[PDB]
Amino acid sequence: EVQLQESGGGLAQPGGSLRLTCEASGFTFGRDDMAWVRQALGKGLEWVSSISNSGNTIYYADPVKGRFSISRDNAKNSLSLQMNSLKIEDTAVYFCTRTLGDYYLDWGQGVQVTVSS
Amino acid sequence: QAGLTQPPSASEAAGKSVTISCSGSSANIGSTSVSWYQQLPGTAPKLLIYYNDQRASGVSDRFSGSKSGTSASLAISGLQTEDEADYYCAAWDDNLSGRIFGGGTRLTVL
Amino acid sequence: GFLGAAGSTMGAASMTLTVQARNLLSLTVWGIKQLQARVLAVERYLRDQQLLGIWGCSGKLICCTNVPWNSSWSNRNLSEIWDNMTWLQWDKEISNYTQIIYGLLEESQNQQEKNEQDLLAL
Amino acid sequence: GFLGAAGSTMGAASMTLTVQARNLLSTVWGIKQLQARVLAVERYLRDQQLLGIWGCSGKLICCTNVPWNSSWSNRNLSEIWDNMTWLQWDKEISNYTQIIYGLLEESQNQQEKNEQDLLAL
Amino acid sequence: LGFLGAAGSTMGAASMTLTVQARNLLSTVWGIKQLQARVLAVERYLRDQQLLGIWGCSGKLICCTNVPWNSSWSNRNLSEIWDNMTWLQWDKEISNYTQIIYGLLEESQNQQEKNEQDLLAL
Amino acid sequence: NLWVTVYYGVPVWKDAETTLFCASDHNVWATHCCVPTDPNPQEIHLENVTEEFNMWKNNMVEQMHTDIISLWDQSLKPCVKLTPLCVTLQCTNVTNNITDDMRGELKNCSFNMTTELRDKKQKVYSLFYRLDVVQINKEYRLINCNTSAITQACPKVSFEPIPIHYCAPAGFAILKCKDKKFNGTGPCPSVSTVQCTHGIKPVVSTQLLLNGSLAEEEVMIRSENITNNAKNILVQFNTPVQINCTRPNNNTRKSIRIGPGQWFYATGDIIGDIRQAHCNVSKATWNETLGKVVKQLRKHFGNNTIIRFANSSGGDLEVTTHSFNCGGEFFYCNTSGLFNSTWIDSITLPCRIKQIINMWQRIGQAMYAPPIQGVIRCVSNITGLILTRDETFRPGGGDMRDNWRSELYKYKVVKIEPLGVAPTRCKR
Amino acid sequence: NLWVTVYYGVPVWKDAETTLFCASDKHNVWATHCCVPTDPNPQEIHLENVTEEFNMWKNNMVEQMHTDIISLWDQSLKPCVKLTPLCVTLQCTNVTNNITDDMRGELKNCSFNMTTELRDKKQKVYSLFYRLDVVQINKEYRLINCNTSAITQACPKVSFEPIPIHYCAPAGFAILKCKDKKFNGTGPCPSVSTVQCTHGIKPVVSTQLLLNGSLAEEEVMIRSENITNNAKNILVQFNTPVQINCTRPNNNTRKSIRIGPGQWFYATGDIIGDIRQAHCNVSKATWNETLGKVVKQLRKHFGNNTIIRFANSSGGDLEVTTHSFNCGGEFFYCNTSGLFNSTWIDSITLPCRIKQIINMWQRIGQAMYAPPIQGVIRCVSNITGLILTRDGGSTNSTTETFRPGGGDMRDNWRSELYKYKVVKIEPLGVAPTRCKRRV
Amino acid sequence: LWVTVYYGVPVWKDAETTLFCASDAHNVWATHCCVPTDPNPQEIHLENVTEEFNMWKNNMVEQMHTDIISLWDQSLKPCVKLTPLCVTLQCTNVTNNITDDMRGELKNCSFNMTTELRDKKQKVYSLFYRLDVVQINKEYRLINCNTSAITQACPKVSFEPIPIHYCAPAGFAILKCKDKKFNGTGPCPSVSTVQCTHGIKPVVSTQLLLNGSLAEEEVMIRSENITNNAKNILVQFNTPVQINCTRPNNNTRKSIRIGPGQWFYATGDIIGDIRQAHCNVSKATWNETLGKVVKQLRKHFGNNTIIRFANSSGGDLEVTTHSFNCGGEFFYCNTSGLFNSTWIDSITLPCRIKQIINMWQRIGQAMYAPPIQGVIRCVSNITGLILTRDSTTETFRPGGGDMRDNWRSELYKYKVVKIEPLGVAPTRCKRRV
Ligand SMILES: *[C@@H]1O[C@H](CO)[C@@H](O[C@@H]2O[C@H](CO)[C@@H](O)[C@H](O)[C@H]2NC(C)=O)[C@H](O)[C@H]1NC(C)=O
Ligand SMILES: *[C@@H]1O[C@H](CO)[C@@H](O[C@@H]2O[C@H](CO)[C@@H](O)[C@H](O)[C@H]2NC(C)=O)[C@H](O)[C@H]1NC(C)=O
Ligand SMILES: *[C@@H]1O[C@H](CO)[C@@H](O[C@@H]2O[C@H](CO)[C@@H](O)[C@H](O)[C@H]2NC(C)=O)[C@H](O)[C@H]1NC(C)=O
Ligand SMILES: *[C@@H]1O[C@H](CO)[C@@H](O[C@@H]2O[C@H](CO)[C@@H](O)[C@H](O)[C@H]2NC(C)=O)[C@H](O)[C@H]1NC(C)=O
Ligand SMILES: *[C@@H]1O[C@H](CO)[C@@H](O)[C@H](O)[C@H]1NC(C)=O
Ligand SMILES: *[C@@H]1O[C@H](CO)[C@@H](O)[C@H](O)[C@H]1NC(C)=O
Ligand SMILES: *[C@@H]1O[C@H](CO)[C@@H](O)[C@H](O)[C@H]1NC(C)=O
Repeated sequence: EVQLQESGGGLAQPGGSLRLTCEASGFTFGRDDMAWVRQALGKGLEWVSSISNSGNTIYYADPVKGRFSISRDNAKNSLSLQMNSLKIEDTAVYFCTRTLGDYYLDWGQGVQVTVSS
Repeated sequence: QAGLTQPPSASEAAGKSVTISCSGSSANIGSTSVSWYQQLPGTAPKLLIYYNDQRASGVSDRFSGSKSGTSASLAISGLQTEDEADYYCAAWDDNLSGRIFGGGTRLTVL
Repeated sequence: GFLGAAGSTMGAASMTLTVQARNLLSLTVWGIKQLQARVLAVERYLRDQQLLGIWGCSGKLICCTNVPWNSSWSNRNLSEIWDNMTWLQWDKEISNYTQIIYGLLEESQNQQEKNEQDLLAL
Repeated sequence: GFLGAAGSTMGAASMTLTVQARNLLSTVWGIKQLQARVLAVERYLRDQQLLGIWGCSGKLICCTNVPWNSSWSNRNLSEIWDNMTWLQWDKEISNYTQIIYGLLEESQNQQEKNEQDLLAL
Repeated sequence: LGFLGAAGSTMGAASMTLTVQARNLLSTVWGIKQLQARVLAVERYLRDQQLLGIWGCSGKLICCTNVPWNSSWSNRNLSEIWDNMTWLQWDKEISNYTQIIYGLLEESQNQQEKNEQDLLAL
Repeated sequence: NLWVTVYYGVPVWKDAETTLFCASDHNVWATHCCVPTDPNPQEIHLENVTEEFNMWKNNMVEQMHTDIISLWDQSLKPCVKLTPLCVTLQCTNVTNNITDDMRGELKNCSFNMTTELRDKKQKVYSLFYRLDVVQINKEYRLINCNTSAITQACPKVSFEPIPIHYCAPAGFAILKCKDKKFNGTGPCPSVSTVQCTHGIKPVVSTQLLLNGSLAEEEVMIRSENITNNAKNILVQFNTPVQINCTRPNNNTRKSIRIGPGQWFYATGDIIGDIRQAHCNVSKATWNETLGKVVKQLRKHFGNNTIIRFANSSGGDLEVTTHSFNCGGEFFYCNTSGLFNSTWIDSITLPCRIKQIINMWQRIGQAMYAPPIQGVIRCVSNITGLILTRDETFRPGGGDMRDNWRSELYKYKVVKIEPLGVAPTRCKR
Repeated sequence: NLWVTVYYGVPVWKDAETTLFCASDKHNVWATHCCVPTDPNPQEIHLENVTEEFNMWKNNMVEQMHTDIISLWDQSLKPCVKLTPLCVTLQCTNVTNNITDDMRGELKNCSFNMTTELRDKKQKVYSLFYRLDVVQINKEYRLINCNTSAITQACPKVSFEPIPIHYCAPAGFAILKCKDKKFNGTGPCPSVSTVQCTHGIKPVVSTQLLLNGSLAEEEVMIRSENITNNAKNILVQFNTPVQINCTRPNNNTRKSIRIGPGQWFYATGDIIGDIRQAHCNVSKATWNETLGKVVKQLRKHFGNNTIIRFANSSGGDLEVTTHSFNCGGEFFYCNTSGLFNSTWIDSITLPCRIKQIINMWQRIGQAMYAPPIQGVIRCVSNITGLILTRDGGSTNSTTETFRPGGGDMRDNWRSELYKYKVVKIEPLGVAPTRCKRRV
Repeated sequence: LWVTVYYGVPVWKDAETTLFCASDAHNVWATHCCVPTDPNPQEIHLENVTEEFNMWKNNMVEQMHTDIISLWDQSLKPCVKLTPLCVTLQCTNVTNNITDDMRGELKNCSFNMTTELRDKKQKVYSLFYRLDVVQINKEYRLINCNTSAITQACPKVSFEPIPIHYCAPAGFAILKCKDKKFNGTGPCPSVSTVQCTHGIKPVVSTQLLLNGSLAEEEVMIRSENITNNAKNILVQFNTPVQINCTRPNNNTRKSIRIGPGQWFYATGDIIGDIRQAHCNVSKATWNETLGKVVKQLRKHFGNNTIIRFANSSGGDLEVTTHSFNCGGEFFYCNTSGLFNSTWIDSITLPCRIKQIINMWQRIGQAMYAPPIQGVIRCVSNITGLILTRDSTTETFRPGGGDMRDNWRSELYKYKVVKIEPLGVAPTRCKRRV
């Protein structure tokens, strides 16, 4: 039903890091895959990364390769993203979402991440 | 910059008929399905259409759509001022392994 | 006649035992059906011959042994056994005791051979 | 020396009868070989059954109580067991094989009945 | 006792089960395999019966012959052979003389038959 | 005291099931047997022997209906398979010289057949009977293209019935029932032992029984239960009824290569008039013969019971009509004119010809009967009927084994058990 | 003086080989073949004071079982439709309706022109195939076995489900059984018995883990032809089962296509619901305990202070590399590495792949096509042993590595037949006695 | 006197039974003849036994004939069917290195053949001998397209002759005639008993008899009738004539897939010179050998008779020419150079090669012999002749004509006899009951 994205983001200076986290309720977390979608203020949506339900298959979007790392617990019904070496360009609202093949299905909340002086 | 492209605006209608469309290439729309999302300012996107033309639960008959070639479209037969949103298309891309989105089309009912 | 004695009484029918005995033991997919028929005829013949050998009756049509008749198997007298009755009827009368009798005949022969061997030793 | 006695006279040839006795019983071809083997067995057994019927079971030389009929052959013994082979003899009395065998069968049936009666006294 | 129940019994003791072992003998791809198995059981049975016939042991489980024992085949004490030893052991010790013994038994029977024919003649 | 005496050669037997062998006097029946028989065969009457016979559970019947199928499969196995023939056909009706009764029954079909070389096609044509061809929607296909492969029967193989005899294997014997008017079940007071059965022709038919033996005295009626109306009633006549059948045309056979030494035999043109097939039953013989059947049926139904005859219920021709295989052609005869009477000159029965036959009740196999050159005439004896009851009787037919149990009802297979014991006065 | 006495019925025997016949207690192949009734009263005769020599590595009963199974298999496929009209150019795209991300690219949607009832007409049909069944030609694909073998469809009505079977001696022969608990497969066995038929054996085929066999009577047994020669396999028999739960968690549709005159092809149609990966559940704690027992016993031949490590297979074709498993009518190839990653001094959930065109017996000329099984498949089975190989040895490392090498189809049967030997009965013999024939 | 029954009596009846094959210590004969013979034959001489033999009515020949055909049909049973090749061929000639004798004999053909996929086609070419290809009217087809199926022989199966010993089943024995100068019929005063025959190579040839046994002392002539011209004459030499045969080319083979798992073996380009196949018969030896044959023929024709040898009358090559299968190739040889003499340095016989063979003179099937790579050289012994006959001059021709004459010539010494051990005779003995 909900993500209750945990607001693990916040303000960071360039070069620093933030860890975003996401919960799950009404959702058998261990069965479905998941992904992160980023939206810069005033811009459209873009894919950042994704992870399969087994935790074995992981993909990243070009602009965050190397710098970002995605993982899942599967016992605590939670998901997380570690964002290293943050840049000004990464300021956006990050959204936690549940997916199925070739579409996003359950979106919710969203966390503002700001990178600035 | 979006992998897929679409018009920035579709605010040219009232009177129950507007078409929103987008396009890509054979590496994306041509080889896989297309989905559409509705975003109201201030919130997370809602799923409208998935797998080219299936309605998401909770979505009314006001919405439809189709896919052909390397392009696709969203058909809206409502256009009540309730249907005011940024609409996006998305699809799985094979070279960039992920589910990506177009720029987004802003629709305001006249 | 091959089963000509079937309606004769048991005594009279014993006069012609060779008549029945001599008539025993007489490519695609049909070859298998025919080989099976021939192999079976041989196996049945040999099984009976082996059994007579075990009882010490090999080579005889009428084999007199030393196993006493247990009247509980049949309390008919000899007039009824050897006359006024046929072999088909008799086979039914003592059908239930066939294995008992065979076991006794086998036991007797083992004892007889041991006794003969011991006598040859003296 | 399986057929070594073929040129011997009948008397001499009868001294080693075990020589011949021991040589009996010694996917399209699956069937051909099974047929060959089954036949060897059936032929063996038919002769053994016949000897059993005549009361000759277990013997190579079986002396019976059926008299010789000079009609079949009136040849002298000195003319039979010597100066003649078994191949020649077989041809000479070939025509009487069936009758001799029938007579031997009847004699055994009578002999067994007589013994069954004596064993009861 | 059972089909091979006497295997661990000594040679003398095991002579009492000879019928137990004797009576259990002679008991489209697979058409051929089954027929071959059946034919083989029959051929093996008959070869043993033929030898008993030739030696003059037909119809008997225990056959005492008139061929003397040669100590060169075995010089074991008679009490060591009949007791305190099994048939499985004996069979290896006397293995090398099997063909010789069989040949002698055959020679003896041929002489015996001639002598009997001559006695019946007189 | 008495002692056991062992006897070998005791004349006793038990009921048994074994395999009997084929024996006889390029016909497949002669090929199957390959054992000359009837050498002045013996029969031994058994005085004072009563045996129980049951024709409805006679395993000799099951063997006969297993051997015949196997022989048919072996015979068709090496013949050309007409799979190149399952093509779209372009068909029109034959109109050159048609008697009206035949209008629409015979069709002229053109098609593209494979030539010796796989690179070329040829346009050929042949005639087919309507029953062999089904419309696709002038576009037609052969009736069995959607379910089975069609094998052409080899033109050199004859299936014409030759009497065959069944013979016992050693250790077995066949007992024959000589009790005239035996009803098929229960004790038979007069029996004899035989080496082989009499010759039986392996004739296959429906509704009417052809070329069998006749009853000894009266018409005999036999049934598994009689009272259960779901069962068949077999009627054995004591006199034959002669029936004369024909396919009164002049067919030309033509040979088409369909491959490398693979020949298809097609029906070509017709010389002379095209006429309907038919069978002639003497009117005055069908009467009286049927009257005798009625006289005997009444024994189980009542002297005041009206016995009506009526035709079959309908459905597939293989059950509905009389089935006759003669001269190499397959006839389906309406036979309604023979069963229309209430029982308080000649009869002509129209027949149709069918070339693609599902001969045994199987699904994936069918055969094509090549046409028979010229004209066919058949003479045969009706020796009995297969009736059902609902009193109203109908020529229900329905089961091929009933054509043989009607001959095998007199025979039983037994196993001889020569070893036995009895008490006596002697001691070893 | 002593004389020769002839005895017939002497209880002796020799080592021998002979064809054994099958017997057992539907459309099943084993049931049809082993038509001979089983023994309703399987009497066993203890042989007092009999010592016999057994050698499982030379036991021809396994060779017979192997040959007969292959023959039965071929006779079952012999009359089925040959899918040669199917070796065509396929036009394929990926299945994309409800693919979870671990399945992406595994299942393909292929269209082609196939013969209809009439040879004059073609129809456009489509079916789904697994990636392992199809190779690219250069969206132009062909079935993987088109250039080496004919493909024969297995008949959908024929069941290969293993049924216990018993091997029985022909007359004149007997089967001796070894009852010595902890027998190592070779040498003398001090306690034996005579039987007519073997116990039931299920004709199961597997490559790494041995499934549904018998259990060791007391302790884990380790048997090998050589033990010290690293070129040989090591068979391990557990004294307790490890339960394994396998599934192919999808909803398959079977569709029938006529490809000719009564010739039907069974194709895989659309999947209803999500498309998910096949997998096997092995209890984690149970696996850790039985593996520990194996190590305790392995040390008897390797050293009490020798490090024993388990590792996955070396790689190569899936037939050897993975755990091949036949269940529910589908063919599974399970990764297995999660079971062999430990050093000795909840659940595992192994992923599995599904393949439809199978070269089952190690032959080249013929391939079998498994028709899809409609619906969803669940399997529950016992792991009763392992086929391990050793990578080198402790010689100069004081460490040894064992891998789930597999490699011989016969190893799944000799593990049941090691207790049985076939002998020939030879009833005729002679001995001296104190008697003489009186002539 | 009284009847005495004897068992083990040494008496005989003529009989026809099935003999089994046994061999000495890929090949079809080797695979079939699984039973080894015992290295030691029995050879029991029978003193004072005379038997009648008849080589022309000897059913051992019929069995050998039937079994050979059967083995061939089983051997080709699992081999690929070459039906995709019965297509229109576009053919011209092989011209690159042709001597004048091969001109027009070897053709270069191309055609459109199937591939693994049934949707694709490939253009291939191969060479064929003229005898295998006929014109359709540059449009040609294989010679058997309108008559029979063509089965490719499997390239791994060998048909090379291996000596075969025929062995009687228990209850039967084979009597052998050891009488030198035995003519094939009538009484044989010197016989012996064996269980197995000597080895006979299952050689197939026509007109000349190759690799057989030799007569013990002199050339011998045997015939069923002699007088009736309808019958053949078999001549057995007491010395061999050596013949050296070759196919002096350098072939390559290429494998073409015709379908899944199915390969066709085509004849590729010839490397080096293209030459005609031929056989070399020593001239002096041949003339000396015929001189011996003529000397013996005269016994039945007269010392004032002219014995002329001539070539065959004509007909299909199977009867017209000499033939054999050696090195895996089928040769058809002219022979006229051997039979052209009135009878009051090498002989070269030209030959031809044919790949499509109707081996058993049947309609339904024919076989295709895949080409043999490299060059073939064969050396063999001519051990006899099959002659036919038809004033003062008689004419003899190498007529050949029957497959079975290659085997009866090796089986003339053997007869199969059934042993019947039971019989009776009178004596002075009575059973005492
Ligand atoms: C293997 O175990 C897993 C769980 O570890 C089973 O999958 C489902 O897991 C979710 C939790 O993520 C539970 O809510 C479901 O109830 C489980 N399914 C079932 C049917 O119980 C998986 O099914 C097991 N696989 C096998 C073959 O047993
Ligand atoms: C076609 O034949 C080849 C060779 O037998 C098969 O295997 C391929 O071999 C090449 C080397 O020649 C390797 O590079 C490929 O990786 C092999 N392919 C695979 C899948 O392993 C090939 O699979 C056959 N194709 C068909 C459809 O039968
Ligand atoms: C693919 O997955 C979607 C989402 O689970 C399926 O859509 C649901 O279908 C059920 C059954 O008809 C409805 O009750 C739900 O309301 C649908 N829900 C959504 C979008 O939330 C869809 O049917 C699946 N497709 C296939 C072929 O199985
Ligand atoms: C086609 O069949 C004919 C026989 O019907 C084969 O033989 C030819 O027959 C004609 C008859 O007029 C003769 O003139 C020719 O000389 C014969 N040909 C040969 C080579 O002898 C013919 O060969 C067959 N062709 C094919 C390809 O099978
Ligand atoms: C049958 O009964 C009669 C008396 O009616 C009797 O004489 C005869 O012996 C009996 N049996 C046979 C086989 O004839
Ligand atoms: C059709 O009938 C006419 C008139 O009798 C006849 O002349 C003609 O020959 C017939 N056609 C055929 C093919 O027989
Ligand atoms: C043809 O003959 C010439 C002779 O000079 C030779 O060089 C050439 O290689 C030959 N062709 C082939 C294919 O060998």
